Amino acid sequence: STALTHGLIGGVPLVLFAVLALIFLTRKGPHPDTYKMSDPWTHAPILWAAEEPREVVIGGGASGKW
Amino acid sequence: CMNDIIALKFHISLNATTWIGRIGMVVLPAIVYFVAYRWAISLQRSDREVLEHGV
Amino acid sequence: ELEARRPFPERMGPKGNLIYKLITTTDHKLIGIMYCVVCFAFFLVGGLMALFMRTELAMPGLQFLSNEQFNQLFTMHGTVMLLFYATPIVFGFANLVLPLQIGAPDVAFPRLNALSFWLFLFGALIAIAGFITPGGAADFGWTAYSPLTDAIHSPGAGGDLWIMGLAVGGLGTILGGVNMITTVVCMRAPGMTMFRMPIFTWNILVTSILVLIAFPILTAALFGLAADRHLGAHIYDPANGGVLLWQHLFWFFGHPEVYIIALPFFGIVSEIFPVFSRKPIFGYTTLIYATLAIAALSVAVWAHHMYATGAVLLPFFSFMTFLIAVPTGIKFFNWIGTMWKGQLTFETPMLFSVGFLITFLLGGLSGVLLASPPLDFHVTDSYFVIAHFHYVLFGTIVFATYAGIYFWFPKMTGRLLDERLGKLHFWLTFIGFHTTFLVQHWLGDEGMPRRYADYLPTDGFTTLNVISTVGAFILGVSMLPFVWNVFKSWRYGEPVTVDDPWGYGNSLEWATSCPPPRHNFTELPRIRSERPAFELHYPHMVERMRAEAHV
Amino acid sequence: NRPNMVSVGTIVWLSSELMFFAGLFAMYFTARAQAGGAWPPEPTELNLALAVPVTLVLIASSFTCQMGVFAAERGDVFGLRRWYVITFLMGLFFVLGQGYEYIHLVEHGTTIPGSAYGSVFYLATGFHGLHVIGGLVAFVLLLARTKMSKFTPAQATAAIVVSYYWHFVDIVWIALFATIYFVR
Amino acid sequence: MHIEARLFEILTAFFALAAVVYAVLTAMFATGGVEWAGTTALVLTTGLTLITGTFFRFVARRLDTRPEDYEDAEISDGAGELGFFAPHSWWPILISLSFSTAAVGAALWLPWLIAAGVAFVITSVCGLVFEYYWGPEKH
Amino acid sequence: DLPYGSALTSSGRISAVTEPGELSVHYPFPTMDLVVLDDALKYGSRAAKARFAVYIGPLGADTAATAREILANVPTPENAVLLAVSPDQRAIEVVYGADVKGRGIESAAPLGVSAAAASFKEGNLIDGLISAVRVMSAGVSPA
Amino acid sequence: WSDALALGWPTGITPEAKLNRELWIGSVIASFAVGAIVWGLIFWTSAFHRKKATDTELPRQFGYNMPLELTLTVIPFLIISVLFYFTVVVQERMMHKDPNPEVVIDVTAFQWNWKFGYQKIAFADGSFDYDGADPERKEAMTSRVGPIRGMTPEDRTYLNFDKIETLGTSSEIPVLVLPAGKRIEFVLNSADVIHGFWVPEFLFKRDVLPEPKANNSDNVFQVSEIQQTGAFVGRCTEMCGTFHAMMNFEVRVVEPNDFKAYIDQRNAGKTNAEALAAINQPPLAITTEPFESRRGELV
Ligand code: HEA
Ligand code: HEA
Ligand SMILES: CCCCCCCCCCCCCCCC(=O)O[C@H](COC(=O)CCCCCCC[C@@H](C)CCCCCCCCC)COP(=O)(O)O[C@H]1[C@H](O)[C@H](O)[C@@H](O)[C@@H](O)[C@@H]1O
Ligand SMILES: CCCCCCCCCCCCCCCC(=O)OC[C@H](C)OC(=O)CCCCCCCC[C@@H](C)CCCCCCCC
Ligand SMILES: CCCCCCCCCCCCCC(=O)O[C@H](COC(=O)CCCCCCCCCCC)COP(=O)(O)O
Ligand SMILES: CCCCCCCCCCCCC
Ligand SMILES: CCCCCCCCCCCCC
Ligand SMILES: CCCCCCCCCCCCC
Ligand SMILES: CCCCCCCCCCCCC
Ligand SMILES: CCCCCCCCCCCCC
Ligand SMILES: [Ca+2]
Ligand SMILES: [Cu+2]
Ligand SMILES: [Cu+2]
Ligand SMILES: [Cu+2]
Ligand SMILES: [Mg+2]
Repeated sequence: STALTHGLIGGVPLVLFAVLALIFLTRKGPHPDTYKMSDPWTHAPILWAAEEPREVVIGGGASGKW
Repeated sequence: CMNDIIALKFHISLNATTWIGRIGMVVLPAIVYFVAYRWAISLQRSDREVLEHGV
Repeated sequence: ELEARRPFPERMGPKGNLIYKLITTTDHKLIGIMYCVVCFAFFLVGGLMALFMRTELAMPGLQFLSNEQFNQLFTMHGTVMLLFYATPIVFGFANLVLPLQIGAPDVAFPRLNALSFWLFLFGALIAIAGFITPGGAADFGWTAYSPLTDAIHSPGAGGDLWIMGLAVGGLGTILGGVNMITTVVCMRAPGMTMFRMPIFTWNILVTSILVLIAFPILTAALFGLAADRHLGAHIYDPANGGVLLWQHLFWFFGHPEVYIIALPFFGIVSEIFPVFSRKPIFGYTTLIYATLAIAALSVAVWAHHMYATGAVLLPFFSFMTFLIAVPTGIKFFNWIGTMWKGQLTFETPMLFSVGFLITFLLGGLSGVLLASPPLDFHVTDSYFVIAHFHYVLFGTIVFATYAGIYFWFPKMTGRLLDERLGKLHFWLTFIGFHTTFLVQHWLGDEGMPRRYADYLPTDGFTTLNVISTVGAFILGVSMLPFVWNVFKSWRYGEPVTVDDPWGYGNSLEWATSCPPPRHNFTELPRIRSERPAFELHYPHMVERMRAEAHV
Repeated sequence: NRPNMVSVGTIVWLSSELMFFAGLFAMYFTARAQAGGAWPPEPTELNLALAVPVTLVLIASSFTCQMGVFAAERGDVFGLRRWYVITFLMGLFFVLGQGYEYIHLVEHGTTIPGSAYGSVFYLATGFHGLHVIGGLVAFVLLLARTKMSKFTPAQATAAIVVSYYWHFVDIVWIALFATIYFVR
Repeated sequence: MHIEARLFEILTAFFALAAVVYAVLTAMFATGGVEWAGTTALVLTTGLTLITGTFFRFVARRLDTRPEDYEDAEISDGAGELGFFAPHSWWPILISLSFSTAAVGAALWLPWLIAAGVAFVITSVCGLVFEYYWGPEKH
Repeated sequence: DLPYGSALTSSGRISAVTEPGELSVHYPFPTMDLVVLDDALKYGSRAAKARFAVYIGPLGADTAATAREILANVPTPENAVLLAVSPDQRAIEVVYGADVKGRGIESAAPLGVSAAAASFKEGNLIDGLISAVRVMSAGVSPA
Repeated sequence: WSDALALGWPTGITPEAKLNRELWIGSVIASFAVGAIVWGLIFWTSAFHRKKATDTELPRQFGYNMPLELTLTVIPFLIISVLFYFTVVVQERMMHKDPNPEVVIDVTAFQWNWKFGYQKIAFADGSFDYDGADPERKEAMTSRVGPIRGMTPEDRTYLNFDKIETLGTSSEIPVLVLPAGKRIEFVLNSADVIHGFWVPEFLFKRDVLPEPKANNSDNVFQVSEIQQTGAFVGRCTEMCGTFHAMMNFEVRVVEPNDFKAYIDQRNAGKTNAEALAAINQPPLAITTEPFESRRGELV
C-alpha cells in the first residue's frame, strides 16, 4: 500500500535508533565516579594552576577547617 | 542592478537573482561583519607571533 | 613531584585563532584536517542526493521528482562521492600522518600542498554550481558516455560546468600525487629505509603513482570533450570512432582511479589491525608486493567495464581482471593472520576495521562474478552492478575512513571520541548499509536496470525497493551520532596526555605528543624495524619480536 | 649528498604530463584508423618547407637551454641570462612559426569544425603550442627572479628544472612532428 | 635510493609487457585491427615509469648512501639544516581562485572571462614564485 | 621506575602510553564541573593578574607549612595564590606570594576560606573550590 | 533449490540463456563457499582470540609464514583459472553466429523508443521465404569535403530500413513478433546515442551503437532458438537521456504457423496491433504498459 510504505520508511530508522541508543548510551563510560566527601581521598594529590598571566618569599596566608 | 545581465551571461534564473539579492541583502552583510571582525583580530595575533618569536 | 596542570584543557582558541591560518597555512596537519571537514561536508551533500532518489524509487510513479531531476541526481551524487569525497580524503589522511609516519617535519612542497586543497575546493564548487542554473546540473551520469555528452544531446551549461570543475580538481589531485611521491623519496628520517615504512605510507606512495597515470588522461579527454562542445570539433563523433574512443580513455582513467581510493584505505586498516591485536602485521613484506601487483594490474583491465559494447578483446581483459583477485585475496589472509592468535579488544577503530573485512568481501565476490563476460552480459547496467561498487566502496571509503578517523582523532586533536557513541554509529551504519544494499542484488538480476527514474507496478520491483529505501534512511540517521560525537569530543572530549592513546601503536606518529608540535617531533627514536614506536615504548619486547617473527 | 627535491618534483610531474599527451595521441590515431585511405584528406596539404625549419629551431633551442644550465651550475648568472634569452627568442619564433602555419591551413579549408583531421591536428599541435607558451612564461619568470637576489644554489636549481620542462616540450614535438608530417 | 627506482623499473617492465602483448593480441583475431586508444595509453604509461625510473637510476649512482638508505644509521647522522620550507602563504588560494575564474569562463564560453582568468593566473603564479625573492623597498 | 609502556626519550621527554579504551587524566570529577573551575581559574587570574592555584590532597600535620612548600611548585610562585584542601584533614590552607601582598588578598583570603567551607559541609568539593576562587579573585586588584 | 541459488536470475527461454544460467549458479556456489570460509575465519578469531582477563604477557609476535603464504597464492590462482576456462567456453557459445539464420531482425534504437524491422525470413524447412530489405530508402540518407571520410555527421546510411516495421510510440509499446523454435538474428543500430537491447529472459544484452562499424563494434548476435511462446519485456540499459527509463519494449513469441499468418497480415497493410489481433493475440503489450505522459503526480 501507500500508508505502510511511508510508515516503514519513517518509523523503522527512528525505532532502530531508539533501541540501539538505549543499548549503548545507557552504559557506564570510562569517566571516573565523582568523589564523595564521606569516602577517603584515595586519589593522587592534585595541583591545578591557571596559565594566565603568561610567563620564594611568601606575603602571608590564612587557616580554615570545615 | 546587473542581475538581468548576469542572468543571461551566467545562466541564472532572473527570479532567483532577485531573491538571492533580497536574502543576501540581509544575510551577506552579517556574514562579512563576522568574518572581517575575526580576520582583523587574527592579523593582530599574526603580528604578535613575530614579536615574541621573531621572523 | 607536583606538576601544575589545568583542570581541563582549553576548549577552543581565542578569537582570530583560525581564520587567517586557514587561508595562509602551509602546515600539512591543519591542511589534512581541512580536507576531512570539507570532504565530510561533500559526503553529507551527496548523501542528500541519494536520499532524494531512494525516496523516489520507493514507489512506482513520479511522486515529486521529474526524469530530468532524477537523471541529474545520480550523476552529481556519484560525482560528489567519487571525486569530491573519496579521492580528496585519500590526501586527507596523507597530510595527517604520512610526514609523521616517515619522521619528516613537513611535506616536500608546503605551498603546493596548500594549492591542491583550494584547487580541489573551488573545482568541486564549480561542478556543484550547475544545480543553481535553470537547466540544472549534469544528467548524463558520472561516466559521461559519448555522444550523450555532445552539445547536441547535452546543450546545457550544467554539463560544461561539470567538465571544467573536474579539470580544476584533477589538477589539484595531480599536484598532491606529485607532492606525496617527492615527500616519501626525500623526507625520510635517518634509519627509515624503504622497507621500514608503514603500510599506509607504502599505499599512498603507490597510489600517487596511479594518480599520475589516470588523472592526466582524464584531463586530456575532458579537454577534447570541451573542444567538441564549444569549438565544434569531431573528436568523439560516432562516424569517427569516438563512441569507443571516449570509453577507452575514460575507463583507462576510471579503474586506476578506484584503487586510488582503495589502496590507501587498505593501508589504514593495515595500521589498525596490529595495534589492537597486540601482534606485528602479518606478511609485511608480502603486503607491499600485493599492493604493487594490484597497482600494476589495475592499468590494463580497464575494458571489463565495456563487456556489453561488443568491441573489446574479451579474453585479454577477463583474464587480467581475474588476476587482480589474487593479490587482493592475499591482503585478506595477511589481515586475518594479523588478527590470528592475538589479544583483540574491539575498540571503535578496530570495530570499523572488522566491518570493512565483512563488507568488502561480499562486494569483492561479486567482482569476480562480473569479471566473466558471460555473466556480465545479463547483470551489466543493472542494480547488481550497483550492489557491487556499493559494497566494495562503502567498506573502503566509509568503514576504513571512519576507522581512520576514530584511530587518528586523538593524535591530531589530543581528545578522544566517545566510544559508546561510536559503537552506536558503527552498528547503525552497518545495519542500514546492509538493509539498503542486500536486496539490490535480486533487483538487478530480476531485470531492473540501473539509472531508472521510474518503474511500473507490474514490474515486481516495489517490495525490494521499499526495503532498500528503509535501510537508506537508517544510513541517514546513522550520520547524526558521528557528527554529534565529533562536535562534542572536539572541545569536551577526554584529554590525551600520552603519546599513544591506543597503547600498542607501531608507526612513528605514536612516538610524539597528541597533538604533534608544529614540526611534528621534539626527538626521534632509533629506527630498526617497521614498529619503531612499539620498540620505543616496549624495549623488553625487542628480543621476543626478532625471535618469534617466523613461524 | 642528497637528491634535489625540486628536480625530483619536476621530473615526477613531467612524467605525469606525458599522459596528458597520451590522450591527444589516442585521438589522432583513432581518427587516422577511420580515415579510409586519405590521411590527411583533401584539401589539407601539409608543407615541410616551413615545419622543418620551425622544428629545427625548437631543437636548437634545447642546446642553448643546456648551455644556460652549464652556466647556472657554474654560478655564472650572466651566462645563464644570455643563453635563456636566446632560448626564449627561438621558442617565441616557434610559436610564431606555428601560428603562421595555422593561418595558411585555415585559409585552405583545414579547420577544427571543418574536418576530423583538423580536430585532431589542431588539438594535438595547439596544446603543445600552449605548453611552449607556458615554457616561455617560465623563462620570463625565472629571468625576472635573477634580478631580485644573488645567485644561490636554490636559484640554480630553479634554472635546471625549467630546462627539464623545455627539454620535455622539445622531445614531445619531435614525436608529434614525426607522427604528423611523416607517418601519414 | 636504490629501492625507489627498483619500484619504477618493476612497474616499467610490466607496463612494457602489457603494452606489447595488448598491441599484438589486438592486431590478430580482433575486429578493426590494433586498438589504438589502449595501445597508446599503455605505451606511454610505460614512458611515465621509464622517465622517473631512469632519473632515479642516474641520481642513485651519483650520491652515496643516505642516512635514510642505511640499514643501521643513527638519528644523529641526520643532524643539520634540511632546507627551505615556506612558513605561510596566501598566494595558493589566489592561484586557485584565478584558475577557477578561467574555468568558469571556459565553461560558459565567455572569452572576456577567459582572458581575465589567464591574466589572473599569471599574476597569481608570479606572486608565488617571487614571494621569497622580492628585495626590500628602495625608496 | 617508569610505568608500563613509558620510555625516556633522547630529548628527556617521557613517551607514555595508555591501554585502549582507558583515560590518561581520570580526575574524579565531572567533565563539565572541571570546565567551570578552569574558567574560574583562568578568568579569575586574568582579572587580578595573579596566578590562582588549587591543591587537593594531604597537608602533613601542620597544614600551614605544607601549603607553603606546595606553592613553590606553582609557576611564578611570588605572584601566585594557592588554595590547598585536604578532605581527610578537613582543613583549608591558603598561601600567596610577596607580589600579591597589599593588593587586597588579606580581606579576600578568609572570605575564600569561608566560601569553600560552606560548600564543603554540603558535600560539594568542586563547587567549594569554584566559589572560593571566585570570591578571592574578585577581591584582588591587578596592582 | 536452483531458484534460491539463482538470486533472481530468470530461467531463460534460449539454450544460450540456459548455459549462461548454469555458469552463474556454479560460480555463485563457488563464491559462497569461499565467502563462508573467510567469514568463518573472521568470526572464529573474533570470538576465541579476544583478550582475556588472565593474560599479562603479549602474544607470540609472529608475522611471517612463508609456506602458508606461497600456498595461499596458488589456490586462488587455480580457482580463477578454472572459472576462466568455463567463462571462455560459455562466451564462445553465446557469441557464436550461424551463417544461415532463419529470422533476421533490424533493431533501430532512438531517443526515446524502438523500431523493429523484418530484414529477412528464411525457414530451414523452406515453408516461408521473405526478403524485407528496403534499399531505396537507405540510399536516400546519404549526405556529402565531408568532415569524416567525405561524409557529414548526418550521413545516417549505417541504419537499416525494411518494408515491415514496428515503430514504437509514447502511448503504444512496440511489440516484436518472433517464431518459436527458429534461429533469430538481431542487428542493432542506434540513430543518435547508445541504447541497450536487454531481454531479461534472454539472459544477455548488447549495447546499441551509432556507427557500430566505425567503432569496431560487433552489433550482430544470434540465438539458436526460443524454446517457449509468450510475452517477455525488454528494457534499455544504457543511459540515453531523459526517457531512458520509459522506452521499454515487448517480445511476443508465437508458433511458426502463427508467425507466418502475422507477416501476411502486415504485408496486407495491417498495423502491428490489428495484425496481432488477427492471430488471436492481444493487440497491445501485456508485460509492460506505456508510461503516463504527465511529468509526475504534482502536475
Ligand atoms: C563512492 C562512495 C559512495 C558512497 C558513500 C555512496 C553512498 C550512497 N549511495 Fe551511491 N553512488 C556511487 C558511490 C557512492 N555512493 C557512484 C559512483 C554511483 C554511480 C551513479 C551513476 O550511475 O552515475 C552511485 C549511484 C547510486 C545509486 C544508483 C542509483 C541509480 O542508478 O538510479 C544508488 C541507488 O540507490 C545510490 C545510493 C546511495 C545511498 C543510499 C548511499 C548512502 O551512503 C547515503 C546515506 C548517506 C548520507 C550522508 C545521508 C545524508 C544524511 C543527511 C542527514 C544529510 C543532511 C545534510 C544537510 C541537511 C546539509 N548511489
Ligand atoms: C573501491 C572501488 C572498487 C574496487 C576495489 C573494485 C574491485 C573489483 N571490481 Fe569493480 N567497479 C567499481 C569499483 C571497484 N571495483 C565501480 C565504481 C564500478 C562501476 C562504475 C560505473 O559503472 O559507474 C565497478 C564495476 C566493475 C565491473 C564492470 C561491471 C559492469 O558495469 O558490467 C567489473 C567487471 O569486471 C568489476 C570487477 C571487479 C573485480 C574482479 C574487483 C576485484 O578487485 C575484487 C577482488 C576481491 C576479492 C575476489 C575478494 C578477496 C579474494 C579472496 C578472499 C580470494 C577469493 C578468490 C576467488 C573467488 C577466485 N567491477
Ligand atoms: C553575492 C552573493 C550573496 C549571497 C549571500 C548569501 C545569500 C544567499 C541566499 C540564497 C538564495 C536562494 C533563494 C532563491 C529562491 C527563488 O526564488 O528562486 C527559485 C530558484 O531556486 C534557486 O535558484 C536557488 C539557488 C540559489 C543559489 C545559492 C546562492 C549562492 C551564490 C550567490 C554564490 C555565488 C558565487 C560567489 C560570487 C563570486 C564573487 C566573490 C565574492 C525559484 O525561482 P523560478 O526561477 O521562478 O523557478 C520556477 C519554479 O519555482 C516553478 O515551480 C516552476 O518549476 C518554474 O516556473 C520554475 O521556473
Ligand atoms: C550561506 C549561503 C549558502 C548558499 C546556498 C546553498 C545551500 C543549500 C542547502 C539548502 C537547499 C538544498 C535542500 C533542498 C534542495 C531541493 O530539493 O530543491 C530546492 C531547489 C528547488 O533546487 C535547488 O537547486 C536549490 C539549490 C542547490 C544548492 C546550491 C549550491 C551552492 C553552491 C556554493 C557555491 C554555495 C556557496 C556558499 C557561500 C556562503 C557565503 C559566502 C559569503
Ligand atoms: C614579456 C617580455 C619579454 C622580453 C624578452 C626577453 C625575455 C627576458 C625578459 C627579462 C625580464 C627581466 C625583468 C626583471 O628582472 O624585473 C624584475 C621584476 O620583475 C617583475 O617583478 C615582473 C617581471 C615581468 C613579469 C612577466 C609576466 C608576464 C609574462 C609574459 C610572458 C610572455 C626586477 O625586480 P627588481 O626591482 O630589480 O628586484
Ligand atoms: C542486517 C541484515 C538486513 C537484511 C535485509 C534483507 C531482507 C530481505 C527480505 C526479503 C523479503 C521479500 C518478501
Ligand atoms: C553475492 C550475491 C549476494 C546476493 C544477496 C541476495 C539477498 C537476498 C534477497 C532476497 C529477495 C527475495 C525476494
Ligand atoms: C598502421 C600502419 C603502421 C602505423 C604505425 C604508426 C606508429 C607511430 C609511432 C611514431 C613514433 C615516433 C617517435
Ligand atoms: C600494426 C601497427 C602497430 C603500431 C603500434 C604503435 C604503438 C603506439 C604508438 C604510440 C606513440 C606515441 C608517441
Ligand atoms: C525462492 C527464493 C528463495 C530466497 C533465497 C534467498 C537467498 C539468500 C542468500 C543470502 C546470502 C548472503 C551472503
Ligand atoms: Ca516513485
Ligand atoms: Cu573496473
Ligand atoms: Cu535508450
Ligand atoms: Cu536508455
Ligand atoms: Mg554499461
